[PDB]
Amino acid sequence: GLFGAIAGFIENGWEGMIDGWYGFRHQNSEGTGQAADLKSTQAAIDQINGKLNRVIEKTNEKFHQIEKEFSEVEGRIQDLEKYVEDTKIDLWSYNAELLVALENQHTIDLTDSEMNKLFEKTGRQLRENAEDMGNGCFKIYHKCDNACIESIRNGTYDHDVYRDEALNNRFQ
Amino acid sequence: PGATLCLGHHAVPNGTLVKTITDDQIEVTNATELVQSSSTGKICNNPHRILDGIDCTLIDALLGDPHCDVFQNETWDLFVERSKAFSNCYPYDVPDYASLRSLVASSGTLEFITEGFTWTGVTQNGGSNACKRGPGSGFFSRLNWLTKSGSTYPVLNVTMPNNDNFDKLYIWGVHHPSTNQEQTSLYVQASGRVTVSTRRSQQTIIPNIGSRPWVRLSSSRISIYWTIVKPGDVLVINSNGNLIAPRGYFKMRTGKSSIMRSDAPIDTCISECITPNGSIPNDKPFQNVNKITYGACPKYVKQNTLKLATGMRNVPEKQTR
Ligand SMILES: CC(=O)N[C@@H]1[C@@H](O)[C@H](O[C@@H]2O[C@H](CO[C@]3(C(=O)O)C[C@H](O)[C@@H](NC(C)=O)[C@H]([C@H](O)[C@H](O)CO)O3)[C@H](O)[C@H](O)[C@H]2O)[C@@H](CO)O[C@H]1O
Ligand SMILES: *[C@@H]1O[C@H](CO)[C@@H](O[C@@H]2O[C@H](CO)[C@@H](O[C@@H]3O[C@H](CO)[C@@H](O)[C@H](O)[C@@H]3O)[C@H](O)[C@H]2NC(C)=O)[C@H](O)[C@H]1NC(C)=O
Ligand SMILES: *[C@@H]1O[C@H](CO)[C@@H](O[C@@H]2O[C@H](CO)[C@@H](O)[C@H](O)[C@H]2NC(C)=O)[C@H](O)[C@H]1NC(C)=O
Ligand SMILES: *[C@@H]1O[C@H](CO)[C@@H](O)[C@H](O)[C@H]1NC(C)=O
Ligand SMILES: *[C@@H]1O[C@H](CO)[C@@H](O)[C@H](O)[C@H]1NC(C)=O
Repeated sequence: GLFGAIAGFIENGWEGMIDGWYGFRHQNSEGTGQAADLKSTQAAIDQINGKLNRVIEKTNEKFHQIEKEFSEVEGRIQDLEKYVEDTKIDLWSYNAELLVALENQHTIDLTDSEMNKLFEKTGRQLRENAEDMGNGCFKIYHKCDNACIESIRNGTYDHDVYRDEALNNRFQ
Repeated sequence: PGATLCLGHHAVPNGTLVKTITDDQIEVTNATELVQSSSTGKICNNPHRILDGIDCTLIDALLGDPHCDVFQNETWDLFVERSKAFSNCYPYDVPDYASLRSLVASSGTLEFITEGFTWTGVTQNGGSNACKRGPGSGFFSRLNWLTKSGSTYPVLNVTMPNNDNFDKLYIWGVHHPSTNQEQTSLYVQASGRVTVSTRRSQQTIIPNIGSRPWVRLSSSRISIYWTIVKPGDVLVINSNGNLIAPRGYFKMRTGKSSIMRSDAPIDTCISECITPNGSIPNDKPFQNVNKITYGACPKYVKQNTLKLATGMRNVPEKQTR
């Protein structure tokens, strides 16, 4: 995809994450753990629900039309009736093919985008107290107990608290 | 010793392949089908008024073939013609059959209003053993076969004005005898003629004497014609022989009515969309069941499947086996 996260700098997905679409894995002093991010998960789902409801919007009701099967050979008039229907069907078949192609390219790009948005947001929270390893993982340069990890995940992490501790570990 | 925080996304064991701008097949976590490719095989009886033609074409119900008498004055949103239908009255053709069938199908009704036409100096209510009605000879219920009275068939000249505020549809015909003997025996004159006119249009039909193939006891034929008379206009019928007269007119409507060829049984259910294969759901935007549809239907396309991705790219962890 256009952002290079999913199937890009993030090596693979997590079959283990069953409670969300995007999220966090950590290792700290207390062990390892996993948690889904709800906001990014919901942003993707809402956008996909949006396009689904646009696509499945019932928009044509037709009653008396032209005949489309014929028991007798007739020539000119029947040739035109068939050609009209065959022309229509081909155009609709093309629209359908293009629609899914565009929709699916975009769906992949927007999911890739949402992964990237979460990553950049996290990077910005951590300010100078962490570094991008380049594989979707931040090395945090300080003691980050489960309270501290959950602070990053639920958006309350104050970087000034750990800045001195972290800056020292980074450049020493 | 500090800490690591990894960002990531889900994956699933069983993904689906979809098409994109760049890939004809690529794997996502989920997708949903946009093409309806199946039917129950049954036509739902709601919400459209379905009329099963059973043994009858719409045209035979219109004309009043006796085994189609049960269709008198019927109405429909969708008239369904069955492959088992048969004619069992006097043999006939309709020049522009397809148009008469279309306009009646679209009108959505066979409501017939009898009018007191005065046919001076001819015999009325002619019948044939080709068209039995009970034990004896009979005829199309809506047509009146006129033949000589005594030894004369005079010039028939009649009028029926339309002083209603709706259009009248008149169905009439012309008898084509097989022999000159038959022609003169029924109509006296050696060559008949039927002229049916309004202020704006006219139709003149000359009969044609000659054998056609034997159908239900007769080498003769009747040809069926129609004339619409608008409010303020007037019907005139002029003939010196071979007229198959109307007994009245059919009421015309405009609306959502149509006709479909299908052998699907009618069942008790609710479906907006009807195909000859049966009813289909309309939750999907496209369908591959049949290009013939009636109602609120997905649009017919050639593909039997199109998958809309409903999730991200599915990337399993590189496996060791
Ligand atoms: C009208 C008349 O005088 N008819 C005599 C015929 O009945 C008779 O013989 C047979 O006619 C057979 C077909 O018959 C009918 C019919 O059922 O179709 C008898 C109807 O009453 C008559 N209807 C009217 C309104 O006249 C009808 C009509 O003439 C024709 O259908 C016109 O196409 O004919 C069958 O063909 C037999 O092969 C035939 O022997 C004939 C011959 O004796 O005499 C007629 O006087
Ligand atoms: C065959 O039947 C038709 C239908 O009735 C006859 O048409 C009628 O013919 C008369 C003239 O012979 C028309 O009369 C005229 O009417 C106006 C009024 O608008 C009047 O001011 C004139 O002085 C004139 O008398 C009449 O309108 C007409 N009717 C229709 C409905 O067209 C026809 O004459 C008959 N022919 C035969 C040979 O029987
Ligand atoms: C719906 O019915 C039509 C026929 O009424 C089916 O199409 C026919 O079947 C095969 C192709 O699958 C061909 O040999 C015929 O010539 C087809 N006829 C026409 C007119 O196209 C169609 O497959 C049916 N579909 C379903 C889902 O039942
Ligand atoms: C995936 O989509 C299907 C329809 O194709 C739907 O029935 C199902 O609920 C969805 N599955 C998941 C795991 O979201
Ligand atoms: C058909 O309907 C008309 C009124 O619309 C009525 O005059 C006629 O008797 C009806 N015939 C039958 C057989 O129901």
